[PDB]
Amino acid sequence: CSPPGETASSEPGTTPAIWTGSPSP
Amino acid sequence: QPTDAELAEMSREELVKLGGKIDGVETIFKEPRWPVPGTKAEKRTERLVAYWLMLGGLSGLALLLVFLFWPWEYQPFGSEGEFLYSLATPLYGLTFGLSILSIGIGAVLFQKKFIPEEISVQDRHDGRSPEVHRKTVAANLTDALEGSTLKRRKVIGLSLGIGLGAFGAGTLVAFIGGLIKNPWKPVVPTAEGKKAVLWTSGWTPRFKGETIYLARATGRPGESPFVKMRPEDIDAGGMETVFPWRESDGDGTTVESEHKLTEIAMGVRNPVMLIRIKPADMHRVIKRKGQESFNFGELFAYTKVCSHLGCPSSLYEQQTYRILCPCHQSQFDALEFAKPIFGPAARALAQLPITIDEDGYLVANGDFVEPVGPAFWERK
Amino acid sequence: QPTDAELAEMSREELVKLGGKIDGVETIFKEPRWPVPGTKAEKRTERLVAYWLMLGGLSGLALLLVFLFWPWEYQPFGSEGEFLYSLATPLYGLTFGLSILSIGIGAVLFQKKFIPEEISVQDRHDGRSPEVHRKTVAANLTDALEGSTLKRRKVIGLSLGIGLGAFGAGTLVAFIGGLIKNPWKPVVPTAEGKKAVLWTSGWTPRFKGETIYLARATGRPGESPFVKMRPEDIDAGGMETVFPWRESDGDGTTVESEHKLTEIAMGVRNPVMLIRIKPADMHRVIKRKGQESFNFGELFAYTKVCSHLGCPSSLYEQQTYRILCPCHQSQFDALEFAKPIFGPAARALAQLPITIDEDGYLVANGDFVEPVGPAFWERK
Amino acid sequence: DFAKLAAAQGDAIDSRYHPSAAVRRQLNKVFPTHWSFLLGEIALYSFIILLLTGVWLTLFFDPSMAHVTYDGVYQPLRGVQMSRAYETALDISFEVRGGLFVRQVHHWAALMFAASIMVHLARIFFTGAFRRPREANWVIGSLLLILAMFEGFFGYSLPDDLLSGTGIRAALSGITMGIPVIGTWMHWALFGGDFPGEILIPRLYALHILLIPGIILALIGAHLALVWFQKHTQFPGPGRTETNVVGVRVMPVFAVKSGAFFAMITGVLGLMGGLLTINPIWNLGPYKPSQVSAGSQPDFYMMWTDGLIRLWPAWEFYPFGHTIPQGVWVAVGMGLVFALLIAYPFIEKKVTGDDAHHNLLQRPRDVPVRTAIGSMAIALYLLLTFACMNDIIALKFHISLNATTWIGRIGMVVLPAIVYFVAYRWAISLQRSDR
Amino acid sequence: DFAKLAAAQGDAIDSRYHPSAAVRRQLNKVFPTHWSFLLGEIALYSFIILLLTGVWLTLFFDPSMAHVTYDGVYQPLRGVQMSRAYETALDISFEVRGGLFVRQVHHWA
Amino acid sequence: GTGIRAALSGITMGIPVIGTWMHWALFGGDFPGEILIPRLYALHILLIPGIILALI
Ligand SMILES: CCCCCCCCCCC(=O)OC[C@H]1O[C@H](O[C@@H]2[C@H](O)[C@@H](O)[C@H](O)[C@@H](O[C@H]3O[C@H](CO[C@H]4O[C@H](CO[C@H]5O[C@H](CO)[C@@H](O)[C@H](O)[C@@H]5O[C@H]5O[C@H](CO)[C@@H](O)[C@H](O)[C@@H]5O)[C@@H](O)[C@H](O)[C@@H]4O)[C@@H](O)[C@H](O)[C@@H]3O)[C@@H]2OP(=O)(O)OC[C@@H](COC(=O)CCCCCCCC[C@H](C)CC)OC(=O)CCCCCCCCCC)[C@@H](O)[C@@H](O)[C@@H]1O
Ligand SMILES: CCCCCCCCCCC(=O)OC[C@H]1O[C@H](O[C@@H]2[C@H](O)[C@@H](O)[C@H](O)[C@@H](O[C@H]3O[C@H](CO[C@H]4O[C@H](CO[C@H]5O[C@H](CO)[C@@H](O)[C@H](O)[C@@H]5O[C@H]5O[C@H](CO)[C@@H](O)[C@H](O)[C@@H]5O)[C@@H](O)[C@H](O)[C@@H]4O)[C@@H](O)[C@H](O)[C@@H]3O)[C@@H]2OP(=O)(O)OC[C@@H](COC(=O)CCCCCCCC[C@H](C)CC)OC(=O)CCCCCCCCCC)[C@@H](O)[C@@H](O)[C@@H]1O
Ligand SMILES: CC(C)=CCC/C(C)=C/CC/C(C)=C/CC/C(C)=C/CC/C(C)=C/CC/C(C)=C/CC/C(C)=C/CC/C(C)=C/CC/C(C)=C\CC1=C(C)C(=O)c2ccccc2C1=O
Ligand SMILES: CC(C)=CCC/C(C)=C\CC/C(C)=C/CC/C(C)=C/CC/C(C)=C\CC/C(C)=C/CC/C(C)=C/CC/C(C)=C/CC/C(C)=C/CC1=C(C)C(=O)c2ccccc2C1=O
Ligand SMILES: CCCCCCCCCCCCCCCC(=O)O[C@H](COC(=O)CCCCCCC[C@@H](C)CCCCCCCCC)COP(=O)(O)O[C@H]1[C@H](O)[C@H](O)[C@@H](O)[C@@H](O)[C@@H]1O
Ligand code: HEM
Ligand code: HEM
Ligand code: HEM
Ligand SMILES: CCCCCCCCCCCCCC(=O)O[C@H](COC(=O)CCCCCCCCCCC)COP(=O)(O)O
Ligand SMILES: Cc1c(OCC(F)(F)F)ccnc1CSc1nc2ccccc2[nH]1
Ligand code: FES
Ligand code: FES
Repeated sequence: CSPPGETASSEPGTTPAIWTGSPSP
Repeated sequence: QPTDAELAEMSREELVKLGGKIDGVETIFKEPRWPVPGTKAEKRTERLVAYWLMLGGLSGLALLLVFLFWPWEYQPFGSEGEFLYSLATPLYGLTFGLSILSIGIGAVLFQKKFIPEEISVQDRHDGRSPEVHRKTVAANLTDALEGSTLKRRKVIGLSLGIGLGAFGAGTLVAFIGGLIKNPWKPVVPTAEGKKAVLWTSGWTPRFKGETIYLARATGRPGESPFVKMRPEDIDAGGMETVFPWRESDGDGTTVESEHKLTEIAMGVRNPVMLIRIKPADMHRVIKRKGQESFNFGELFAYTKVCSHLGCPSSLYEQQTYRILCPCHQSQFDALEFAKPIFGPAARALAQLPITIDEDGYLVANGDFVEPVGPAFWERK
Repeated sequence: QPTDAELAEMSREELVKLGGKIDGVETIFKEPRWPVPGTKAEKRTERLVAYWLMLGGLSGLALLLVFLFWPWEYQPFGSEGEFLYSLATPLYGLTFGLSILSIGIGAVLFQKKFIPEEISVQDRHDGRSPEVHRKTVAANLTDALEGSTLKRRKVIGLSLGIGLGAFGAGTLVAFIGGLIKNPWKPVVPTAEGKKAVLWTSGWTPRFKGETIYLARATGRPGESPFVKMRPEDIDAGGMETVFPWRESDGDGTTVESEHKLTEIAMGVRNPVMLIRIKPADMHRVIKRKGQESFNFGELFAYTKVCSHLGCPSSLYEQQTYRILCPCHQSQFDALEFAKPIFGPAARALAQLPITIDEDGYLVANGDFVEPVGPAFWERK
Repeated sequence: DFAKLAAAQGDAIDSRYHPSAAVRRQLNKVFPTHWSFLLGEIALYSFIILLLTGVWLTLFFDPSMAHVTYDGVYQPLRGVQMSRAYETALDISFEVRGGLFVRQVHHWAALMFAASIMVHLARIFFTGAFRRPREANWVIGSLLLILAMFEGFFGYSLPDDLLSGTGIRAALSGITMGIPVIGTWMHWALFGGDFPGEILIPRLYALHILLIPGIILALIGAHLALVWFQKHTQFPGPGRTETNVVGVRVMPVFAVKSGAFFAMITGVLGLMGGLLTINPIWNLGPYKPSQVSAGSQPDFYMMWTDGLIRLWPAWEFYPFGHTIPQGVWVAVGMGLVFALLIAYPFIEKKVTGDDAHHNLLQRPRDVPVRTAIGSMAIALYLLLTFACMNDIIALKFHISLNATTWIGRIGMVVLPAIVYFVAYRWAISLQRSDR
Repeated sequence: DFAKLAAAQGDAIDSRYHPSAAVRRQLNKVFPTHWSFLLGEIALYSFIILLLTGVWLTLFFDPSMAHVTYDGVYQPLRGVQMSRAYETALDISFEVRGGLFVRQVHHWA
Repeated sequence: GTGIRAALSGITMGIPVIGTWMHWALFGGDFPGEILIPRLYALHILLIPGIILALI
């Protein structure tokens, strides 16, 4: 069988935003 | 059967036959090896057997000599004593195995050239007992059961079975009750409460907004400080191995930091393979439903752990953009979200979202959207 | 010896008797426990056995239940669950022990109240075996050696004995040679070359003029377990254990620093007792030859290792000035250079020369002038 | 006089224990002298060598997984962080005199031990020695093969080198953690947590040196006792009947012959243990979860499972939000193989319909159905053994990188069928060759 | 039912091994009933219990002298440097259900 | 550990002539060493119980 949670996508990907970092301690 | 008077006058030859007859053994043919004592062939054969036995003692004495007086200490490659050291173990086995092999050879030769050849027939009393032992042993066991009156006392019989069963069930449970651990007992502190070990890895955030760096290994992972990298560190078609490293993990200078770095390398789901594909190949790239915006430019981050049985797939063909697992030879097409194309692997390698921070260092944009490593029953 | 037809017509009692006669066993007494049927005593005894078996079953079920549901995890001191945790293991033994013990009690009662009482006599037939067996077994062994022609072929017999002896000696030496180690191989770097382990300790200088501080154990793991000490830190009548520490050893923050401090702590000849004699008792001090200047005023340093068998003799009585070893009750007179005055100890404890540096920290003024610890054949 | 001393000692023994009747029966026992009957002797004799060498190795081995820094004489691994299991294994090979010789003899003895069991099993299978009344001995032996199967695997993983550690992750951990419903409960149970953990090697060390050998020794004792009292079978021939044993007595022929054969097995094992290097662990370094080597050398006493892993297609099931990975097929496959092997005589007697007493060995050509099946089983085992060296096989024809496994997939049903037909036809031809 | 199965199994055992004369000899052997004769069984039974509890202990014990830092649940020894042998011995008595009972039974045995 | 240090080490090393060679062969060097516990573990779980079982 094929894994249900594994399928290809055709929607283009966007550039991820820069990481800021929230310090908890 | 014969009285003591007969046994006094019986010779050894008849005594052997009498003893064998009681045991059911009938030696139908016994002949000495040399019918005419004094021939040269018999003397020659005797010397051959002695030579094999003497060679065992000569080799056995050599084993004692080489064990004591011979350079045995390990010598590095490219040294004066390296050649003599390489012959230490071979001489230990050459002077030991050949010493006892020759002794065994000299004994086989002795038995088939000096021990008289014989062929004896022994009557085998297989099958059932001769109906006299069967009846007596059956009566003996039946008398014990019937005499004890245990059959007709149900209150004792049922109590004995329940009492022995209850004690056995409790003892067996208590014997293996300490080797039973719940695999899904929340023990890993994560950003959202505590989760099970399998649901987490080194990339799982411990608090909201935690920064995890795609750190390279200066030397052996877990024994050398981890160093951050930038996108301008991997050439086109290159491959790099990254580990989840936090700023508070240190660089291994202190004892506490060294333990933290060792745990990072000890992680079974920690290694992640970072690959950069050439700009002339982004057109033939297929995304995954949920990981469309996980890559940063032409940089992709897939877990190094194979999805079949957990081997970290180290091999990577830059020409074909294929990831090869060295254990069972599975290829994952890095262009098509690291999906498997051949071999026993059936699930695509998990993709780690990546991005950059304000300083330009490569960081993980979040946690894996699926469990990493080999599949299990309670997966997905 | 009955026939097949006769055995089929025999009752169980006769078959048991026949089997016993064949085995040489005669049951001279055999009677049922309850010849009179329908008695209240028999039913009462039947319930008594069942009651003990029922108790065993109830306790076995209890063992199953307490092992699964009683709180078994350790609870800290002063916690609410400490009392219940302290009864976890006691409940395991009470339920398990009572279960099988009750079953054993019921089984004994069943044998003594329901299994018929019997007295059986068995003929021993011990001693010398029948002459028919002795002659036949002796002939069989004799015929093998007298017919193998091994006795009259002396070159073969000598070769086999020498070969087996040489091989046995060779394989014995090779099997045990790996365990053998030379006690006196110089492996310890000292100020005057490599020395054997037993001649050295942590106080042996590794180079001329090396400063070794009398460091005190702070009792905390890591983060400076050993720190420097001053003469004013110890009062009159006090005793403190000191260890050989160097500047290069570090504070244990670094991984290499921890290993160096671990070696100091586990050094078997390292610990030293520092005592401060009361100034009013300084006139009673008797000096040992070659050790008259080993004390810095009223501060004396003696090895903590007992000279008898190596136990730490650290029971220092301040008033009697006696050092007592807790292992075998050896007593040393601290005023008379730790000379033994009671117990199996015959040699005095070694004295460490001490002084202070420019900063006022107590340091060793050299090495021990005698080996430290238990004596051996090669000593003095 | 030596005879006077021997008579006095024999007199003293007889007066106290009276063993003359029992000893004479033991000395007069008759054993057949066929060459194929020494197959079980080699396996028994190899086990003794394993016992003696295993005791020696226990005096220098630390089974701890605690991380330590190497400080031995091996320069390439100086300063490398490893476990106590790997360092002491290095300590045996380098800083202990004769340790490398004993370590390699022990490994070579294991290979001869495992190889002899399979060869001896073939003799029992082909000659029909598993029939009544020797059906229970087949079951006891089959358990010995399974126990010796895992015993070698556990010992090979004791040094905790890079190659051995990788096998634990894939086989011991990867397959177990994917078994339906209880697979992760069996993993948290044996490993005491997640891979690698901290009780893996110590638990295997206790199992490998003490528990499994104890069960094997007990089963071997019951195995040898059964053969001694069941009066080992013989091949048909002149004077050979179903109610007699034709051969030689224990004294002085069989005792000398068996004793001298013991020396040759020890002599052969000593030669290979010294001259032939086996399992060089220093070339690979300690096991690291992030590092896996490409060029390896797995044992032939536990590779057929690896070959089945590669050849089997990536067939998985996902029933109702769950997962049944490809490793379940291999784990299930071993269950049927072990079950069929153990209960062969019961199935064999059910289809052939014969449940009679048998003491004369059956000719392999007489039964072409069983012979061909055994040849088919042997052939199927060999391809599965040779299916995991595909890395070297691939660079021989260069027609395709992935077609090597397709040879195995297609050729695991055709070649066994071909071997079955050739063996079946050969048996009939040999039957009528002299008839 | 239960009587036929015993007879069938008895014949099956006797047909393959013929242990009838030998077993009957062991069943008929006579032992004196004196109380002091049972003193050798106490040592034998203690050894068997030692084997059973000893096998259980080997599944959790790491006999290493390598120094480590305690990270178990026993607070009064948290952080104290110790060998792996002492590490797992505390783990048996604190982290394994029934380990304290088994360890105590073994040493009493 | 105190019992080992006295009984197994000091008495063994105090034996005349070969007393220190026996201590080195059993501890692998000086007390406490690094191989005593594993060797004692093997002797206690396999060898001595194995000899006892055979003798029993
Ligand atoms: C008879 C056999 C034939 C087959 C048919 C019968 C069985 C079919 C019937 C069912 C059955 O199979 O039961 C047996 C099993 O039972 C127990 O499994 C159950 C359940 O099935 C598992 O799937 C489940 O996974 C277990 O939860 C654990 O994960 C949970 C999370 O997971 C969910 O999420 C996963 C992944 O995603 C998330 O991943 C991470 C999770 O945080 C995070 O990263 C993140 O949150 C992420 O989420 C994202 O989500 C969205 C994205 O879009 C967004 O929101 C966000 O972006 C976010 O990021 C998926 O992958 C999973 O699939 C799942 O969906 C946690 O929540 C939990 O805390 C825990 O960790 C759970 O365990 P529980 O609840 O602890 O216990 C309950 C109870 C079992 O009930 C029963 O019915 C038992 C009776 C029937 C079975 C037979 C026994 C009885 C028969 C007799 C005894 C025989 C005489 O326990 C028990 O008594 C088990 C005792 C042992 C068995 C004895 C057998 C007898 C022994 C002798 C043989 C475990 O014990 C298993 O080992 C065991 O096999
Ligand atoms: C038959 C039995 C009946 C009894 C009668 C027969 C035996 C009576 C006959 C003799 C005998 O007993 O032999 C057997 C023994 O032999 C070997 O012992 C000998 C010797 O005896 C030991 O005393 C000696 O200590 C060993 O040297 C080691 O320390 C030396 C230093 O020490 C001296 O200083 C010590 C303390 O002071 C210094 O401390 C530190 C030292 O640096 C520093 O802090 C500092 O320098 C300090 O000095 C200060 O000094 C001044 C102060 O005023 C100033 O200058 C400064 O201020 C400065 O600070 C004292 O405490 C000591 O006493 C000593 O004086 C180092 O120099 C070395 O390097 C090394 O480390 C030495 O060993 P070697 O030389 O290595 O080997 C040689 C050879 C043995 O010769 C033989 O005759 C063997 C044959 C006869 C024996 C029987 C065997 C043959 C029979 C057949 C085999 C049977 C079939 O070896 C071997 O073949 C031994 C093989 C094993 C035995 C097999 C038996 C058979 C096996 C089966 C049973 C060792 O093996 C022992 O284990 C073994 O027992
Ligand atoms: C350097 C170093 C540290 C290396 C490692 C250390 C190490 C491993 C060392 C190895 C040391 C070893 C193993 C030493 C071996 C030395 C040795 C065997 C020397 C013998 C040389 C010699 C003088 C030979 C002949 C003299 C002689 C009479 C002695 C041999 C004594 C023996 C072994 C007799 C066995 C008698 C006997 C009844 C056994 C048969 C096998 C058994 C147990 C029964 C099972 C069995 C049955 C039940 C059958 O029915 C049967 C039917 C047909 C064929 C076979 C069998 C069969 O084997
Ligand atoms: C006709 C008639 C009624 C007549 C009367 C009968 C009569 C008179 C008597 C005469 C005899 C007859 C004919 C009567 C019938 C007899 C009868 C009932 C037959 C049955 C007897 C029999 C077959 C023997 C019993 C033997 C026995 C004790 C049972 C053993 C049970 C079995 C089958 C065990 C095998 C299971 C097993 C060991 C599998 C584990 C594998 C798994 C799942 C582990 C996973 C796994 C792991 C964990 C790894 O470590 C690993 C490492 C490397 C690679 C892979 C793996 C891997 O897959
Ligand atoms: C009324 C409920 C029980 C029914 C009564 C009958 C009992 C049946 C026998 C089971 C007895 C074992 C009881 C063990 C105690 C218990 O209740 O465990 C609970 C575990 O969850 C459960 O209820 C699951 C129930 C049992 C499932 C067993 C799992 C399946 C099999 C396959 C496991 C393999 C074992 C080997 C045999 C297979 C061979 C195959 C050929 C809590 O787990 P946890 O607390 O997380 O772990 C702790 C540690 O931390 C701590 O060190 C210490 O080890 C313990 O405290 C441990 O519990
Ligand atoms: C630990 C592995 C084994 C050892 C050490 C072992 C040892 C022996 C030995 C020494 C014999 C004496 C006769 C001979 O060697 O041919 C024997 C006979 C026998 N073995 Fe094995 N064996 C092992 C495994 C097996 C296996 C795997 C089987 C079958 C599955 C088996 C079944 C038998 C049978 C049936 C006999 C006697 C059959 C006959 O009387 O002809 N054994 N075994
Ligand atoms: C009975 C069948 C046995 C087999 C098939 C077997 C097989 C093996 C194998 C293949 C290894 C790895 C060898 C290597 O390091 O290269 C090994 C290691 C080991 N074996 Fe055995 N063995 C067996 C019995 C025993 C027994 C009874 C002991 C008891 C002491 C033992 C002690 C050891 C030890 C201590 C090691 C690890 C040390 C080392 O690797 O050098 N073995 N065994
Ligand atoms: C592992 C420890 C021991 C066990 C398990 C053991 C077991 C037994 C048992 C069960 C018996 C038969 C019952 C009895 O008479 O008490 C027995 C008898 C005997 N035991 Fe022990 N025993 C051990 C130690 C010893 C010791 C220390 C000695 C003497 C030093 C000894 C000498 C004997 C003797 C001479 C008999 C003869 C029995 C008799 O004639 O009554 N055993 N042993
Ligand atoms: C784990 C189970 C292993 C096998 C255990 C078997 C236990 C059941 C034994 C049944 C015996 C049948 C007795 C009988 O009357 O049937 C008899 C079977 O024939 C025999 O004589 C069998 C002799 C061999 C028995 C050896 C058994 C030893 C067991 C010792 C138990 C302490 C029938 O004889 P009958 O017609 O009544 O005169
Ligand atoms: C004599 C001896 C022994 O002999 C070794 C020989 F071979 F050299 F002779 C081996 C083992 N133990 C002993 C004695 S017991 C013992 N327990 C103690 C506990 C605390 C302090 C001291 C102790 N002393
Ligand atoms: S482990 Fe990756 S293919 Fe099997
Ligand atoms: S150890 Fe100090 S008195 Fe024996």
